[PDB]
Amino acid sequence: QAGEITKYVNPFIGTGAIDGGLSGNNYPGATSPFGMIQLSPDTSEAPNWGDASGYDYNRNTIFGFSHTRLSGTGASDLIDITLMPTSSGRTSSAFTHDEEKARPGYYQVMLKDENINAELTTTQRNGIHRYQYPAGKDAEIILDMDHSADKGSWGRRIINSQIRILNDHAVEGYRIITGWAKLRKIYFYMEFSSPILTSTLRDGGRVHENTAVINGTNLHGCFRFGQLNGKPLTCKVALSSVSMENARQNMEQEAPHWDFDRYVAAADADWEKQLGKIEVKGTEVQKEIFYTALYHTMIQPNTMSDVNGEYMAADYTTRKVANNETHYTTFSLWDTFRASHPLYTLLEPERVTDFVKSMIRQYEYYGYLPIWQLWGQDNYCMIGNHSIPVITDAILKGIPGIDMEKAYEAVYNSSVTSHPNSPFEVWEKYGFMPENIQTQSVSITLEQAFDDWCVAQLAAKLNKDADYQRFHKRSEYYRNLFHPKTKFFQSKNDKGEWIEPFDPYQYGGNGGHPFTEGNAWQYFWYVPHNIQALMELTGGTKAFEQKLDTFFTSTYKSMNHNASGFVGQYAHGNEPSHHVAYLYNFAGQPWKTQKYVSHILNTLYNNTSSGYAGNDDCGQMSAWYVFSAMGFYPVNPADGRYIIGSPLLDECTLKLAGNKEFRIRTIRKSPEDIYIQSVTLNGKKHKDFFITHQDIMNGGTMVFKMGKKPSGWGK
Amino acid sequence: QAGEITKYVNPFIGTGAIDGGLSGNNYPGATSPFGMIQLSPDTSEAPNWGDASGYDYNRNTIFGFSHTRLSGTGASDLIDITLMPTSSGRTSSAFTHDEEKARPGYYQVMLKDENINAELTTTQRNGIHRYQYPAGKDAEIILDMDHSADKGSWGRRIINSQIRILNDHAVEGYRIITGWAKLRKIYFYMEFSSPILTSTLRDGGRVHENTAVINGTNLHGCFRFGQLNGKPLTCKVALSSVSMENARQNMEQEAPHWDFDRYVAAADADWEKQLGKIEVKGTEVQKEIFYTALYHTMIQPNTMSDVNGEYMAADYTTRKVANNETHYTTFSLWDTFRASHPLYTLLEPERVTDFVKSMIRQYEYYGYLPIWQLWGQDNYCMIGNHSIPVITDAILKGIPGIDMEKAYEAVYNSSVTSHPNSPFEVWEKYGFMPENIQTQSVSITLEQAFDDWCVAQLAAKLNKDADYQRFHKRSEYYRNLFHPKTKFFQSKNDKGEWIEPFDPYQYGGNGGHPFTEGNAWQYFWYVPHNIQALMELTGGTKAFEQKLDTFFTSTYKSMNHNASGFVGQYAHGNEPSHHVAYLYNFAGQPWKTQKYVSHILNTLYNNTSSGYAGNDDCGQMSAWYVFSAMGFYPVNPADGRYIIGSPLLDECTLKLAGNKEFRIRTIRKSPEDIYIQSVTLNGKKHKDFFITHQDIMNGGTMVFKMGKKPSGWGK
Ligand SMILES: [Ca+2]
Ligand SMILES: [Ca+2]
Repeated sequence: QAGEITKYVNPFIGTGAIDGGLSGNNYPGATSPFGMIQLSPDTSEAPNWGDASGYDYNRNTIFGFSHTRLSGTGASDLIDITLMPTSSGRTSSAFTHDEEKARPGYYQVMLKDENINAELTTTQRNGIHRYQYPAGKDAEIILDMDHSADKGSWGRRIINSQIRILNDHAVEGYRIITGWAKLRKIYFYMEFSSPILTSTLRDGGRVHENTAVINGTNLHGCFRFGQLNGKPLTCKVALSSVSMENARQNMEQEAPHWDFDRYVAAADADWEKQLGKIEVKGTEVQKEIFYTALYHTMIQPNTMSDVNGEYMAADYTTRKVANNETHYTTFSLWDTFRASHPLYTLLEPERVTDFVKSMIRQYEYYGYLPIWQLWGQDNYCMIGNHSIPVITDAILKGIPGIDMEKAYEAVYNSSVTSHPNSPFEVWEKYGFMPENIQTQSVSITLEQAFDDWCVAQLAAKLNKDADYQRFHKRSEYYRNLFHPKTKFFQSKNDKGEWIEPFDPYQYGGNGGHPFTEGNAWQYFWYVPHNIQALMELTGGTKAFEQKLDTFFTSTYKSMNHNASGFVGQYAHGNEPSHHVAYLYNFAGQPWKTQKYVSHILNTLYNNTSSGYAGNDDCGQMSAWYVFSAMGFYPVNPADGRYIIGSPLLDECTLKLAGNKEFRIRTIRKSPEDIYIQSVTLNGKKHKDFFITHQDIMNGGTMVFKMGKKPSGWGK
Repeated sequence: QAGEITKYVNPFIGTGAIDGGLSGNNYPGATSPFGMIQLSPDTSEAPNWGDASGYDYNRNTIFGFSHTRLSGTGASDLIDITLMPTSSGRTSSAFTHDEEKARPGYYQVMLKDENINAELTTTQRNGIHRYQYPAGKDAEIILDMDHSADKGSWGRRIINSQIRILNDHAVEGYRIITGWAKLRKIYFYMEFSSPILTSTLRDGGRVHENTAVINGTNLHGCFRFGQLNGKPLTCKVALSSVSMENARQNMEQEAPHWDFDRYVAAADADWEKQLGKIEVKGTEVQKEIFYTALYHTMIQPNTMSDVNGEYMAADYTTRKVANNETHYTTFSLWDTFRASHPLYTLLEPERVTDFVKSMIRQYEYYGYLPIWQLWGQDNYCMIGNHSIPVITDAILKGIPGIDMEKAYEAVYNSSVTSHPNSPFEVWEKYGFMPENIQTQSVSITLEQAFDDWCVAQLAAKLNKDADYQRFHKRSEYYRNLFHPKTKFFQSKNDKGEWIEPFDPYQYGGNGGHPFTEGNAWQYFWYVPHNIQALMELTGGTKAFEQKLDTFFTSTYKSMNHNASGFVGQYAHGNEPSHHVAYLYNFAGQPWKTQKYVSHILNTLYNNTSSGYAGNDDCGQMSAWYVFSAMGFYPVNPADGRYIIGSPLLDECTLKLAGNKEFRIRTIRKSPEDIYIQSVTLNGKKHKDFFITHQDIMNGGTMVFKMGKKPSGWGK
């Protein structure tokens, strides 16, 4: 049954916002799993934070089809190498959603101004286009090398670029550009299925007719093919971070032929194998939401090395991975360490080895592990050193092919070598970040303490007992900001005094406040490695339960743009809250976890363009759905335990390595049955409120008996 | 006799200006012939156009010793990797010229604030330092990665950089920076002869004590070695355009040992072999001026490829030359095609093969040959496509190892593929550049017509007869701007009308005027490939002679900063005039050439800091002296003829390939004997006013009979 699973993915979920609500910043264009190429229309001349992927569902004009982007980020970048079909040298066109389709590996739209049909597909490193022009009209392609994310942010400018016509069917070039990533070099090689008859190249006002090459900072091409009289024009475009030669080789290996439908079909088969890793059973809407979410987790991290292994490293030099390896980038770690990376350990252990290796390369050539990585380099966005949980998690779980001593070097040195937002001599001297020395101090203290717990766990695994003590002590530094009267984590200055005045509802931004894109209410819960300690500090399990109740019911509104989708003070759009609904289990009240998780799944996710309660954040919003719908969530994303919530779907099957399955099953009378009555794992009654990574990866079956009313299970 | 020739070089010639006069923009620090490293003190925090090499003789403060620069340019760039010795973390110091020495491959200065002695030398790709601290004082080195040319020009900013301490004796890093060259990557590897005891790294206000690495845009290091108590600190620094690994390898191969005096001695031996290629006899002052000029021609073009052959190409990718090859850059072509490159065909034919190959690489990866090349890429400074005369000249003269068909491809395509300041479809449609379509139109028309003559000559050599006609016709386009009433070359618009009003004294700049850094009086003479045509147009030899007389005696003053050193309207500081004193030969009055050449040599060159009548322009001012002092000059620098002037020196011997000499000899009673009475070449009386390249390269002897009064020779 071809398209059995892929037919459920709706790439328009998360591409817009309804009224003035919240968008995922997802894109509907074609891509391949963990690919280099995201071939998609831009509905803006210059993508910005409100439409960072390049597309907005509320818009009606397409300004070209570019080949790279981020999914669900709060800042725009990439947007490289932009083609537009036309008959009269035009650069934009109207379109309607009524004449537009999208599915895994495929996008189509009718461009209405000149009645030209556009279809897109991809391979791992190539974009394939097919354009159908009216019979009797001239066929032309415009290449725009200036089109990019907004040039008024990040000091973004094109340093240099080239367009070069090699023969009548081939064009190469490149651009070097600054932005959110400090410096990116994007090389291309392009071919046409019909010969170029005439052409024009320009750089701003400087125009050159039928000229084989141009160099500059504001380049544009127009290639004219004449009357095609019903033959569609097929275009192929390969990219590289290193060279035009590599891009050409990427095309020779992955995309040598000219059969468009064959490319489309392979892309669909590829997505069917990927999405097939979790087979689910539920309503038609739930399958659409679930498979679309699973898709969003699998469109990055992005392939960066070429088919010959070469890539631009973090010291801006050209290097090569081994034959069986792939260098990846796009690591939105402040979001993705929480759920996306745990999800990859279940579904993509072979890729996780390459992700870890890619992170370690930043250490090897830049001096510390990635904080937030984009086009092979760090941009320091957000806080923490959250490569560390990801590398730790992979090693403790036994993901194969990782050099452990080298990984520990990287992790250790990243934790003792001070760098922006990590003053480690301040850290160990005070036992916290003082707000007057390091801003975002309370968020950093909580998140960094968690990173240190991870280092400790890795030290213990390698019998490095002195290191263990050092990092274990550091992991307990959250205590130094716990205020004993108010029972919030609050900021202190270097004299050890509590900053006055303090309001736990007050949102901070990305500096000038002790919290990062949230308030003290939301950050209170961030001790994922020692919830028992946190419970004790709050005044015991009963006290901790009541504080959670206040958190989930208190509707006061002070503000920050990123935090949205509210259940009291709980904002599902920002990921400090994401683990919190699972904390009622720890308090002795699992039914409350089941209640709130079910509320969020049913109420804050949907199958319209709005889709999500905030930016998808490289699929972290989606990974939350994937996990929670299956019925468990990695509260501590480095301890290899998944905390039970409430399974949404009737059944899920995880297709694992190799010949193995983890089968999740439900006994229910209706969808109102959201409370767990009991759980069985491999025939034995299951008394804990978690399952382990080993429980899943061994293969087996887990059965949930559900009911309409709270049971008493784990109570 | 060690230092027989090197003792004559005075690196302070051209480093200053006296009253408000004119400087060469030369530098006194250490370098090697055609090297990668120019290790020299900067007397400014941020070098600008008034001190573009980094040093000014009128200054009394040193702000560090950097490792790269240009010699004699009108804009600053490079200035990379800056060390400063100190005992108390200081960044600047007073010095006096009384306690400062310099000679080929060596610089020394006493830094007076803390009484520290600095000595510098180089290899091809390494800089070697030796610092002597007072006994009883702490030894420290500051590394400054922000120090550069003025950041308010060219949009210059550091994109990213690194300092990284590898062990107690080794530091690596890099910087990526924009400027006059669009994008440069400079990687380094450094070692110390004593172990680092403590250290600090910072990025702006962010300071990290005893921390092994830092990344950012404004980086500074301080390394502390303790009390050395009389042991000098030796530092070694290698560079690369590609990687830290390559830089380290450059040090392993060229500079593995720790004997400073041995490095100094090899640098001096290397310079003695180079300067020894012309052995001269004259007064002590003339030998100082001559050998210093010869030195200035040999400090660039600069080595860019590492010892493994790797280099950054003009498409910003990493490539590799063959084993026996070297990739070079720093091609100040608008100046250097005139005399410097002709000089290299006599003295450096083996290097010229590599220069030509390096130029062709820009064509291969960027689409046309270099106009003005800097750190492996074009910056378009000035006008013309003046790689073309250089490549043409080398091929016609039979410089070996140049692929001629590939070279012709590069030359041809660079002459028909339009690009900035070369609208070739405008060129062939109008038979000139119309000022209202292309500015600097008269200068471009004259200089481009000369480039086209060169292409024609190359076409004829390869029996490409259609091409010959095309480019020969183009070479005659100077005629289309010759005004028949006024007898100047003047600007026209696209309707073919002469622009009114027109003043032949009025200087233009680099746009908005039809002349480039000069007036119509100075550009009038630029038809070096058809002086007979120019003579006819002026009204015959008598008329042409009289126009030259007016040019050399008319003292009116309107203005431009670059044009200076005046003999009437003749300005020796700018190179459009440079061939003009030799034109009296063509008019039938060689004594007048001999008079004016002798005046310029004796009056506009000197052995003080001012030194030259304008910027040295990568040794073009110096190459003029070298040629003219020997007694001939390449008026047409692609026809292989050297036009006779007046020999200044008693004797010169050119030491050629191999076992061959060209011996130039004079019969004279005193230095007042400046007029040529007769000339002998290989025993036969020499009736022409030129000698050929073959006459010189075959070896032989040329004798000038001189006298106090004009003779009648060639009259
Ligand atoms: Ca978010
Ligand atoms: Ca000049």
